[PDB]
Amino acid sequence: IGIVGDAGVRGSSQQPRLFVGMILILIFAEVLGLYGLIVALLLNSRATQDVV
Amino acid sequence: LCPVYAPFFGAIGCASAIIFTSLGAAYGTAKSGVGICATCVLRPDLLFKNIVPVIMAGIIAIYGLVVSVLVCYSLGQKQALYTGFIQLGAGLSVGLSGLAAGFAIGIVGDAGVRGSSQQPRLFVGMILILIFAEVLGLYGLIVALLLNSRATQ
Amino acid sequence: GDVMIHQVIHTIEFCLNCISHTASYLRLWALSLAHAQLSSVLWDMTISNAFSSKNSGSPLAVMKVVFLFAMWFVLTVCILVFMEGTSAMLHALRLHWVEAMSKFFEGEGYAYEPFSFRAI
Amino acid sequence: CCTVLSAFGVVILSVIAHLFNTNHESFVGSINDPEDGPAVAHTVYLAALVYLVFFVFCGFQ
Amino acid sequence: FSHFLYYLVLIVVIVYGLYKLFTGHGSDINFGKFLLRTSPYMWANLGIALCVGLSVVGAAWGIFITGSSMIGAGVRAPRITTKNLISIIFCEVVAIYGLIIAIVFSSKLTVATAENMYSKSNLYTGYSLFWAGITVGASNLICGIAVGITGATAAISDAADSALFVKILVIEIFGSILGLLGLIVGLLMAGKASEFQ
Amino acid sequence: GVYFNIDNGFIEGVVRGYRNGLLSNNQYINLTQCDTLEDLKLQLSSTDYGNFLSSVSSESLTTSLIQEYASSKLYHEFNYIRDQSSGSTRKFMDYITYGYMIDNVALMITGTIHDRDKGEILQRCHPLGWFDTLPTLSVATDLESLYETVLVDTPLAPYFKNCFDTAEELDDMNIEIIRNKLYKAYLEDFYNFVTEEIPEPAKECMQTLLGFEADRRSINIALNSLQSSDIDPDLKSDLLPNIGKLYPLATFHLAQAQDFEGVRAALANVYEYRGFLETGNLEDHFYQLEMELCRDAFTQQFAISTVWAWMKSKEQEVRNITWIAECIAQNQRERINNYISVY
Amino acid sequence: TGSIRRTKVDILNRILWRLLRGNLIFQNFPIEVEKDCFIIFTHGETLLKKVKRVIDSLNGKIVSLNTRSSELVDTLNRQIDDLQRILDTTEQTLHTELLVIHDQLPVWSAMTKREKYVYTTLNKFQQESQGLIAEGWVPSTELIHLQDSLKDYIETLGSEYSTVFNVILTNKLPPTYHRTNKFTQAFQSIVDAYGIATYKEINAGLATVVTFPFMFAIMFGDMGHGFILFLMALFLVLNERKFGAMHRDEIFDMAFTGRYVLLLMGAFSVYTGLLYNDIFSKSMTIFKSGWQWPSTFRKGESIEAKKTGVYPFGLDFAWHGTDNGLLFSNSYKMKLSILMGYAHMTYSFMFSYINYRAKNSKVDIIGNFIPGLVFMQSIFGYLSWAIVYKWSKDWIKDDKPAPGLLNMLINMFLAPGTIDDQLYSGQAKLQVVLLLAALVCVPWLLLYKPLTLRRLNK
Amino acid sequence: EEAIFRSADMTYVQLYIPLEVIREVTFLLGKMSVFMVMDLNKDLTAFQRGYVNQLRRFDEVERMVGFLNEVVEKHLSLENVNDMVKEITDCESRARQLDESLDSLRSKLNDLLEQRQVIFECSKFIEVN
Repeated sequence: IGIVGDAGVRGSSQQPRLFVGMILILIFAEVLGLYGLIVALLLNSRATQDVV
Repeated sequence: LCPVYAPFFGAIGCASAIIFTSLGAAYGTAKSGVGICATCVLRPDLLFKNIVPVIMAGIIAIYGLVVSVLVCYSLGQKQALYTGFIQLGAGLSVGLSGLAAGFAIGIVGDAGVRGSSQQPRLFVGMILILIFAEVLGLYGLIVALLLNSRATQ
Repeated sequence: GDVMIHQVIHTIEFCLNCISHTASYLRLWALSLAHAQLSSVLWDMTISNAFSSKNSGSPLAVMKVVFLFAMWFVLTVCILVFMEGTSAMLHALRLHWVEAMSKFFEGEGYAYEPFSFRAI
Repeated sequence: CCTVLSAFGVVILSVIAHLFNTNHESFVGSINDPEDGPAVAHTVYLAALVYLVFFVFCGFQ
Repeated sequence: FSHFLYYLVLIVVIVYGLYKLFTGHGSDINFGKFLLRTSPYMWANLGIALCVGLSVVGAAWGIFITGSSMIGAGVRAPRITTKNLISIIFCEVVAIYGLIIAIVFSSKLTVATAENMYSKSNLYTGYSLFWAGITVGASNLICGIAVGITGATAAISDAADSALFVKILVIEIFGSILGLLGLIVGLLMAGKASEFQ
Repeated sequence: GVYFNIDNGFIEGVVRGYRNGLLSNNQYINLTQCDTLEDLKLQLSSTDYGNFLSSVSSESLTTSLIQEYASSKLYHEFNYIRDQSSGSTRKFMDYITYGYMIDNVALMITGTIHDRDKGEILQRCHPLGWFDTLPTLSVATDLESLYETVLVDTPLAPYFKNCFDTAEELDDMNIEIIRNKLYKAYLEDFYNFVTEEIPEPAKECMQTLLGFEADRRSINIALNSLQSSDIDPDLKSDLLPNIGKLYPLATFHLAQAQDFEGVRAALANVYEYRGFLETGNLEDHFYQLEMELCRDAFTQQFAISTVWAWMKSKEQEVRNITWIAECIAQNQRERINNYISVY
Repeated sequence: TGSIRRTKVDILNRILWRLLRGNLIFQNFPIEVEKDCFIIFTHGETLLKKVKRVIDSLNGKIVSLNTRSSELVDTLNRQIDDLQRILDTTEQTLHTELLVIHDQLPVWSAMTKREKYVYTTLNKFQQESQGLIAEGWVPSTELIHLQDSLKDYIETLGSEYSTVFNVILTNKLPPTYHRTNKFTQAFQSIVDAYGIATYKEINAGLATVVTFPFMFAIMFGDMGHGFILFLMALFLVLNERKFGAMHRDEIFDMAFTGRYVLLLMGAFSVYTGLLYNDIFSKSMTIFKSGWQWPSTFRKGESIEAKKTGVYPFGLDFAWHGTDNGLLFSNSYKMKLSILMGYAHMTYSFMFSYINYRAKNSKVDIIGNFIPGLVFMQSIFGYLSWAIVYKWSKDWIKDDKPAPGLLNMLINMFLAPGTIDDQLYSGQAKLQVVLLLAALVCVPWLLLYKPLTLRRLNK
Repeated sequence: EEAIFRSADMTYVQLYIPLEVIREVTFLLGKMSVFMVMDLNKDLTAFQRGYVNQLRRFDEVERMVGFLNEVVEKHLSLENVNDMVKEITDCESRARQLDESLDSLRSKLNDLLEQRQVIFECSKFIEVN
């Protein structure tokens, strides 16, 4: 997110049509952390599930 | 004779046989694809004959995939250390060989597709150099497929 | 000095190469083993899966055979012919260029290219 | 290029179906091999006919 | 950061060794019992795999060193790009050395009975195959890199003048002595080693 | 030489191929036997220059057009080698062009003091020292409004560390001071770059090739300050680079060198520059020592200093061809063999 | 208001923002080389002629209007179409001119390509006494053809000044010319890519014509892939007339120049994959097996086969689904590679003797061929003989240990005379003789020729 | 004979061509394809070769045929060569001047099409504000 967003802020001050592309690449960069969230929630759901 | 830690070496051999081979294939694809993209901005009609280094790097990863699949069909819960370390050797062989062959195909391929646009007589030269670097993955695949045949005997 | 040093280099090179080429002709076994084992483990992954005595005559069990024969045939043609026999071709080529054309072949000459209008 | 693959699909699969029909030991003779020969030959010969349909259709192209 | 880890591992090894030595238990760090009780198949298979791995990582190393400079030097003088392929060949033979030693070593790799498993001969033929795989893979590594360097110099001196390739092929010959000497030594080391019995 | 050919395998072998196109002594003697600029063009057409003056056709062919096109193909070959460079190599190629950017800055801001037109003071600029705001140096006169407007986004921006702008705008006397001081800071920075990141075989033979640039620039500053300068040594010592073989003991004596003997007795204590100021053309002594230092930089193989040693030798080749074509066009042949050939 | 290239809009924005500290409203609108528009709004004065020195420096074209945005558009569209019609006139004249040229350039080009080739060759002549002297090489078969074509041609055109055709006995190295038909041309190009042979040396592309497809087929052994390669080669051989008069790109020019190397590479691959049982990695039960399996055995247990006879042609088909079949194939193919490499090397080493005999140099024979022959044959000829002799003996009916041949050649050089497993009667004393015959040729091949070239200068 | 086992037998003959029949003998040897010439005057430079004024001519005409080959992609006795080189030059001149009066006119066309757009996109900016 950081090393895309810096270049996208550098670029979207010159070209206004690059801002939507910046948001879309940042969505693809933020869905990685969302996938890590999904894996850890599905994992934490099985932490105390029928554990003796 | 067949301990509880014995399928660690076979599972990590099946892992490394695709990991190191895909690292080598990724270097051979990326470094030789930079040369394709740099060459084909001034002479774009050489685009589909310069595609041979990434194809050979893909053949390397297929050679690693074959060993990983053939190791993971011989894994069991109660296999011996003999089977475990021979699967480990079959993984290490094709791993180091595909890694080396992919590094060599990557470093030869971009130089070859750059020299091919300046001199047209260097296409046969880069192909004949890359064929020597291709069969090094075969030279590890031979030891991997020989150690696979001695798995359960 | 130009004859004695040349004969020392010739002796070292020849006595090295008598050992170094009889072990370099073992690529005739290496690439043959590679071709035989790849053609075995491609058959075993593609069409050994398509052979089953269950659902004899079913549409799914025959489209299984059609798709696996197509996947087998394109992999044999793409790898085991074009991208394997080219390597065997180049290895039988270097066995001539080094292991055979160093026992008798001097190779210090220039080609006959005459003044010809059919080559301009 | 589909007519070449289809001609090989006629020839190779017809030979394989004949070798399953006659219980040839390079195809049936092992324990991991299928048990019934003609049951596999009946579904390989139909694939040979399917590739023959592809060979005839792409032979008029 | 790597020097920090090299110092940290060294400090932990010194503190652990001096703690184990001061408390009268210094023989518990027992490398000989480690060698006696680890499986000989580890050393054997690891030696075979590192033989055929480190021969190829030297062969492929030399192939790109004298391949990239051959293609660079062939831009102006394209009459080297086939004659000078013997410099690829000389650094490629160090992989077939490691291959034909790895197969001969893997012929000595059978199933040993558990009653005589950590015996004298079974442990000997694990040690011998391990170090005779190491001394072939490392020698072919170093030979492939040396032949690649002396072929990369030859590929540019060939494009300079045609009569220099014959003079600098001799350096590639003296560089390719090394892989054949490793080929000899790795066969002498595992010459008296028997199978696993 | 074990990690060189990863990114620099193709780059060296083409530059080593470019080295073989350097004209030898016989190919210079065959150029000194020419009678016409057309005969010199046809003699160069058999070398690796072949058909570079093909779009001229014997009528508009002057001795400056040869120097234009022979250097233009040098610049295009340098751009081809630079386009295939990556990483530390591409940065090394940029650091070469910074010294031409400094000369184009100092040539662009003298064409505005004299009010010469901006379209004709830029065709005299150097093509390798091009940055995108080079024509926009014709907007201001003083140093501060040319730095803070134009030269901040340039890579010449860290080199304005000692240029003290006392709000006197610009004469011709201080633009040379700014030029020498930018080149001083640039020689410092590029020596530290060579010492820092360039590998070891291309380090020791590049520190000598760059310390020679510093020593030649020190002697030229300390010798041109006699005639057209009246400056203090404490202000003169900010113009002499401190990386070279000549700095710690001899540039002090070149700083307080008020006479020609103050330069000559200072350069008599250094061992390889003594005798340059005694006999002969001094510029020919520096160019000869430059070529003798560039010759034995090709003899080390796996080095990125071969690019520097190639382009300075090819620039000396263009200078020798320009001197010969100046001799055979003005019909003076008393010093036609004053070329410099170590190849 | 003006035009600018699009790659300089940001640097013009930054330079005007650093010149006017703030004090501007800078826009840009893409004109649809690519370009761009700009509006500045220089709020004030005294820098208005200095903004223009920023714009005009980096090639921006200001468009001042000062009258109307609807009156200049008419006077400018009255020039766009008026100049587009001049485009449509001159480009029509261009395409009219190119019609007589596009169908004529293969004559004007082919005149110059051979006229320059005539004068480049005429530069290679002597120009001694107002007449050129052409010295150069011609094969001896074409001497009488020159003396019959040059003699008839100078007489049929008049111009009574006859030429002089001499034959000079010289000693510099002549060219080499191998007369190749369509079968041996590809092998000749393959063997001449590596090295052009010296004059009247033995051609290496005349033993290549069988050995290169056969050494290929030893590595490429399969009747299925071999028949595919033979079929796609025979497709090019039977269609060589339609493909000859055709533009070939480099890969297909490589594949069609060698349409006879691939026919042999398929034809030998079928033979050797019939020697192996490898038809798309399957076996062929053509002949009678030499191994029978037991009839009564439990399911899932490991069984061996009893040897009945030997398989007639090729490898045996009872090694297919076999656990230790790959060990036997390793032994067979390793010894196969050793013997065929030995055969190829000892066949190509006799050509050196034929070369030194044709040069009539007994010094080269006794200095290089004989010390090479009885060094090669005394070590690896002995290895290749020992493989065949181990194959000849039974070693089980004799109740003798089968010797290892790797540590036989190891122990022949390290510990001479000590034979742990005896391979033949008189082994321990014959291997010492072979070792001394091999070790005597290391000083002899190194010291015969220089010391007898030095003796022939006294 | 055939020469597939060893090379063919070369002779190094010496001709003497007079100046009356020189082009005819050279064009005969070009069609016979049997005589491999050797450069006797290696010590001479690129100039002073004797046939250099007739070779720089067909270098220039080769460049002009190359220009005619670029324009289309962009959109014998001595007298029979001497009158066809005339129609190469006379057509190269008119093709070069008509191409140089076309690209420099396309540039003048784009200099007005860029000036129309910066009026259309700056009357719109005032009509918005």
